[PDB]
Amino acid sequence: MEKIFQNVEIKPFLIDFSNPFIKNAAKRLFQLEEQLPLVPVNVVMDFKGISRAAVHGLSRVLQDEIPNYMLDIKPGGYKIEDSTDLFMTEQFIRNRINFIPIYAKNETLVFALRSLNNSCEVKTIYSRDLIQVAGPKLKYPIFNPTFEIGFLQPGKSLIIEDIYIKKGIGRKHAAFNLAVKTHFSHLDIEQYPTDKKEYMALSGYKQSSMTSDPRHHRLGLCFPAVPLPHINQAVRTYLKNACRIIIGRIQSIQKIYENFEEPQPELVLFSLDEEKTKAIITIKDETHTIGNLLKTCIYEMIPDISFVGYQCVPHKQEMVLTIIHKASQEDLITLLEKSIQNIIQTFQILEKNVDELIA
Amino acid sequence: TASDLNRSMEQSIISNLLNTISALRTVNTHNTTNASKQTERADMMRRVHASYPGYICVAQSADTGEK
Amino acid sequence: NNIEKYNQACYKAAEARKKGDKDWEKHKIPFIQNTRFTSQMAKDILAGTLTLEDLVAQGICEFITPEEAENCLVAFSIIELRKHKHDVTRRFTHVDVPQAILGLAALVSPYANCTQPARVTYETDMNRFFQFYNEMPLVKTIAHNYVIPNGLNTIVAYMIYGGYNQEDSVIVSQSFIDRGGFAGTFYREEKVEFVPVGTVVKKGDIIIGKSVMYGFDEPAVVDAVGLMRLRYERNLNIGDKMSSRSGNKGIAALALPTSDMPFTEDGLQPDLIVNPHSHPSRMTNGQMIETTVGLANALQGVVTDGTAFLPINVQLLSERLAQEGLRFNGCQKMFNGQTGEYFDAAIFIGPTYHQRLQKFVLDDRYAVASYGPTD
Amino acid sequence: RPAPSIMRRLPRKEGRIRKSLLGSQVWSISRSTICGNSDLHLDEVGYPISFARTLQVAETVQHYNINRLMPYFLNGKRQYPGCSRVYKQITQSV
Amino acid sequence: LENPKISTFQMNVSACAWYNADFDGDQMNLWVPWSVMSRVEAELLCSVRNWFISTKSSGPVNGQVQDSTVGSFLLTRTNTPMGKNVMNKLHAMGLFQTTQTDPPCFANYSPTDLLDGKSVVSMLLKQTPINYQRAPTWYSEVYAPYMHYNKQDISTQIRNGELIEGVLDKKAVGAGSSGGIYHLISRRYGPQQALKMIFATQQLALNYVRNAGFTVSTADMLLTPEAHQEVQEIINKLLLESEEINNRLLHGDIMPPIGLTTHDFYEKLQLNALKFPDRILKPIMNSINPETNGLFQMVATGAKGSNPNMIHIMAGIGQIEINTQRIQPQFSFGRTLVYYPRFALEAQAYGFICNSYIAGLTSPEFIFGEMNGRFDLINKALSTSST
Amino acid sequence: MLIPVVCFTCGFPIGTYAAIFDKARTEYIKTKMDGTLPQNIPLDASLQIELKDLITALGIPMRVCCRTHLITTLDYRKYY
Amino acid sequence: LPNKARLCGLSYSGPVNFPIMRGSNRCHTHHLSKTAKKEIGEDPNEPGGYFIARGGEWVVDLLENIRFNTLHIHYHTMQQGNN
Ligand SMILES: [Mg+2]
Ligand SMILES: [Zn+2]
Repeated sequence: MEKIFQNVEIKPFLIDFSNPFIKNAAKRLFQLEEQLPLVPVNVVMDFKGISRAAVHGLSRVLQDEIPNYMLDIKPGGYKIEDSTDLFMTEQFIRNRINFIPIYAKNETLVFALRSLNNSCEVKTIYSRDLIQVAGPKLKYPIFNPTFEIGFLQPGKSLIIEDIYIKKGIGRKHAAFNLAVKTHFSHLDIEQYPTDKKEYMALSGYKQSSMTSDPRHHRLGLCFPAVPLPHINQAVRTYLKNACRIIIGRIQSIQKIYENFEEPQPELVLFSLDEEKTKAIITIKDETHTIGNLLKTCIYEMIPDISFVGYQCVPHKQEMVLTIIHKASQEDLITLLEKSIQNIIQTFQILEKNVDELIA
Repeated sequence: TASDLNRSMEQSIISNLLNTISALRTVNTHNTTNASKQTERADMMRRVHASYPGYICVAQSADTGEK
Repeated sequence: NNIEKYNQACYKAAEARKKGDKDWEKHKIPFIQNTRFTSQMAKDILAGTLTLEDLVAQGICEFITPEEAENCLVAFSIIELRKHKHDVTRRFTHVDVPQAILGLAALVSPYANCTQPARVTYETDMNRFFQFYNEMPLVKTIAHNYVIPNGLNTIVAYMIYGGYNQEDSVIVSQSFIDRGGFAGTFYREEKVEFVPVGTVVKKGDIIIGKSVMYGFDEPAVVDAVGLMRLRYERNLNIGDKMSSRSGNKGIAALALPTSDMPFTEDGLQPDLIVNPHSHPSRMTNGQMIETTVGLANALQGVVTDGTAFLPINVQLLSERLAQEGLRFNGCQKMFNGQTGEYFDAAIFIGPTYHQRLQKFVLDDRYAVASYGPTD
Repeated sequence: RPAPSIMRRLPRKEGRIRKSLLGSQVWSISRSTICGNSDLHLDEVGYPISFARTLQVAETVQHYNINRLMPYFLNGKRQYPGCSRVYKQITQSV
Repeated sequence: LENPKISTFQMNVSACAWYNADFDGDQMNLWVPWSVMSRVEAELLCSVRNWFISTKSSGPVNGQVQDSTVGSFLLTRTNTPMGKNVMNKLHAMGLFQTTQTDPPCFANYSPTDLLDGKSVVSMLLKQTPINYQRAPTWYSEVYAPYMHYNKQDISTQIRNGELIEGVLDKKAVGAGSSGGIYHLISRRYGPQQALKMIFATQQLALNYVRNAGFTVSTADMLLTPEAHQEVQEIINKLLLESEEINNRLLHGDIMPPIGLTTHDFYEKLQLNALKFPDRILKPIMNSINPETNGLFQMVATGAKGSNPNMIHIMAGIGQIEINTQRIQPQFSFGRTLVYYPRFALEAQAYGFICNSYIAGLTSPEFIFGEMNGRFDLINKALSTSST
Repeated sequence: MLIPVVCFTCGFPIGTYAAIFDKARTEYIKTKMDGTLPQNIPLDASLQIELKDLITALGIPMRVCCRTHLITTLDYRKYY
Repeated sequence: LPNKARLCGLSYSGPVNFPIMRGSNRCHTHHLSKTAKKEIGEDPNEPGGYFIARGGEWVVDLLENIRFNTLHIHYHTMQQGNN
């Protein structure tokens, strides 16, 4: 009833083989006459009755801050030999291999790249040249075989022996980025025609950003690699996982909140003015996703709040959330605990809505 | 054949592609700097002269070379 | 020109004036000055059939030294020569291509005549940087037919974003740096005066060369053993200096994750965020024109020519943008990547060639602590 | 050119008086490029961690100091904030 | 800065005034006092708070610059293109969330209440009540004929710390603005409070611009075809006046006054003839929209640029003057450049540029402009060396 | 030295289609310039051929940055 | 070969019956081709024109000088004394 996530649309990016030149090149370079094993997927999703903060936080999580997988060379994997090519330095190849999008289920996979050039011409080594030395045999490819790893000058070679699957979040390193933004708009707000030249220098929305409170949004994200046979299932997992990440972070903040009345390094709440009660929460390594989301819920739960705000200073690598309200310390925590529960219910509702639509 | 000359000659010598081209196409007026007299109105010559157009590039160096 | 014919007919017309012909004007003929350069010959030069030596071989061209220049009256461009085609008051000895008054270093900058380098004020493999990725500018000049371009077309947004780009600073995106933007290897070998090749050469270590001490403070790696080559994996670092082709040197002052960068309603986000306050005084209008042209070029998938002194009409370029599907002024609707709110104003964002200057922050930083060598 | 003189050392910008007595090379000093930071107050400067580790501040241990200085001593050179040297009062050695 | 990647000293932009610095590769020296006496001396005597008021001039040294000035104007602006300059409670609170100050109380405002920028600026300024009244840099008699000025913006009045009306501008928050709000704050509460207020106001301005985005486009320097026609007409009128003087010289009707030779009198007369009529601003202002033109707002707020800059960008460069004189013939006996006859009467031959930077100069115009620039650079270098 | 594996600006995997795109672009330019068909057509003329539809056929969306990096990037194999 | 001189730190000076500028007709690289220059160890795109000595590359810049056989009538006097 009243699904927050109302409409979805999955549209993979496909190669149009009707074009003669693309078809001729693909059939010649890679003997390819059909869609690749993995394809980008553009998912356009419409949300209703949810704050902009929550939708944008989900978008941020999907872009990065969601655990993802990448191919990395273990130290000493790059074998320096006499025949090793000078141009194909370890840094260059490491970057190329790192930023190959992969869709791996098992982390215990190791690949190796043993390429030797004996022809007089320059040989190009493609991602198909990667072979699975260790780990369970792959029933389906985890990356497309068309990437250009590099090229070897005649008589040279390149050997890499330990290419394992690393895990991380895109925020710390770009190689772990998961989603590419493609669209974001508020269907709630009307728009001027921006071709008129009287509104050409404006955003196009008829409401100022400083007063508008959109509640109906359309969000579009593109996922680099997804198995073609199972596009729908992959989108379910990605969308579901982000909700889990947000819920976990909010629940950690909730743990800190409930643990008040006991010394907590993060929570620092002290009564000022004998009626107001400040409450400063410092979380290391937290981002705008939770700070912005936490500010919105409290504001919605406490319309008459004296003040609420946050500051994720880039050079402090921490998130500080400040709350001031006219109430006792105990009453303030209960309101904040209730506000946190509202997000968790919202995202729990959001998670189930995914199973209803994407199927 | 005398080899002692090479030392003095290389001492005298010591005395991306845009950089390489600019360095070689550069025309250093070192004799004039020696006559600058501790930069006593020496800059007056860095000005663009009416004879330059077509022969000496009229656009400023833009710190690409010496200060 | 045909002045000898012009003069001869001039005498005949005057004589008819003394006579009773009254048709003296019929004898007068219009003056004509025109170069022998032909559109066909221009095509041949690009095809390579016709060379300058052949041009000089015929009476089309000749070399003029600064001495002989004093005997020459030159039309600054073919436009001027045509404008005064029939004018006998001003007879030209030669006509020149206006691009000839610039060198390659200056010709690199596109739409240079639309900027004044005057306000651009600048007065007062060892150590060589190899950059992996280089791309041709979207708006290329003639200079790029003789030099390999260095730098990258970086989507740059001209906006105020948190105040970290003030005073010629720049806000780079951390993801752009990670992906390999402006990334390369810095090479430095001991040369005259071992250790295994590929060994981490930490500060205060012993590297026997044919020079054991190593105090650069930045970890290195033994590239080779003219020997003992050290290589540094140098990325783009906060404090590194980038500059557009039209001067505009700037220092990378902040790096942000892809989630914090601003994005357009179409998902486009910038690599660099240049402060709009750099333009007004410095007047690098060529940078703006390059951005405007590059938007359309990228959308159409073409690379156009922006050589200086070529005819330019900014109105027509903006109309081209409007035709392509964007706004007439080239601005888009942008959202704050941190809060997800849209800016009340459209933001001018588009590609703009950038390169990194070879002055690295890690090279000139230094700190010492209360002890060391003394005189 | 080969004229080493006692009196030639005094004059000129590179002479004794102008280079050594008036002006001096000093220890415990750092140099680096500057950048903007909107989150720093007017009277604050952002200092890199490595430089904060290279440069030191000398504190004399005392009864009021000991508790605050103990964490620095324990951290040593392993974790910031830490320390680099200690000067014993009894032994007159660092 | 505990992030291992950062390897540069970082300071607030407003601090660059003390050191005369710019983030263009400039380096600076830093040393930490390690002796108790030196630390006490540094903290009590050499704190930058003391250098807020210049010893040389006794006026302020620090203030808002560039984005901070523009953002102050935008925040205090009475009307925006969307409508009245108002914000809801959420965004009013969000303005103060990085000022590093005790946030003001919003308990009396409903989520639907609308607050104007003057209101939030006043909320911030109640910490240091000052009285201030002055006309902003926004209001200029140069622009009044060709644009509409809101009554609430033409006059700035801060009464007991409350911004009653007007727009904060370079005249009020700019660096080195004698009698500015920071000057009075320092004079009444101390230099330390002035720096804190500068930081807080800068944060307010930047936070506002965070939503009311600001940009400069190429289309901001484009003249309407009618304005282009007006500019061409003005240039043609100037050229006609120059040609009339040229005819006077041809007939010998030039009679120099006592003390000036015919050549000097002719040069002065031509120089006076070739000057923009000050009506050249009309076509520029007609084409641009003051409310949404980034370049014009930057120039008018005093954040960066000047009126001659806009005139050169849009209308035309005009006459090049070196040492208050035209391009003296130096290529040859009578010539000024290889592109002109020996004794040329046209103004184009002596350093008159009829084009505009946006329109694109021709080769000789470009050469003259570079002559002027090299002259300026040479003068600066020689001045410093002599000083 | 090669078209980047992913767009520097988005991270979109333009490197999947880089080799196919290069071959197809070479063939497309050759087909258009067959009117003359020398060994090497002038670069200035060659780069004026529109590649919007060719890129669209591959699947890359209409993203300014992705197409910019796809068409502009220099290939170290050609220059050598 | 020029790279051997660079790589080994040896001067490229020629026998004196004198450093040889690379790309000169006196150097071995004269009339060489891009494929060969790569094989020898040189960058094919380098135009030469610089001396190899002391292990580091050195390039001599063009120097301008007053014209010869020309009477340069300098009106400049002597600042020390108006003699
Ligand atoms: Mg500077
Ligand atoms: Zn992209």
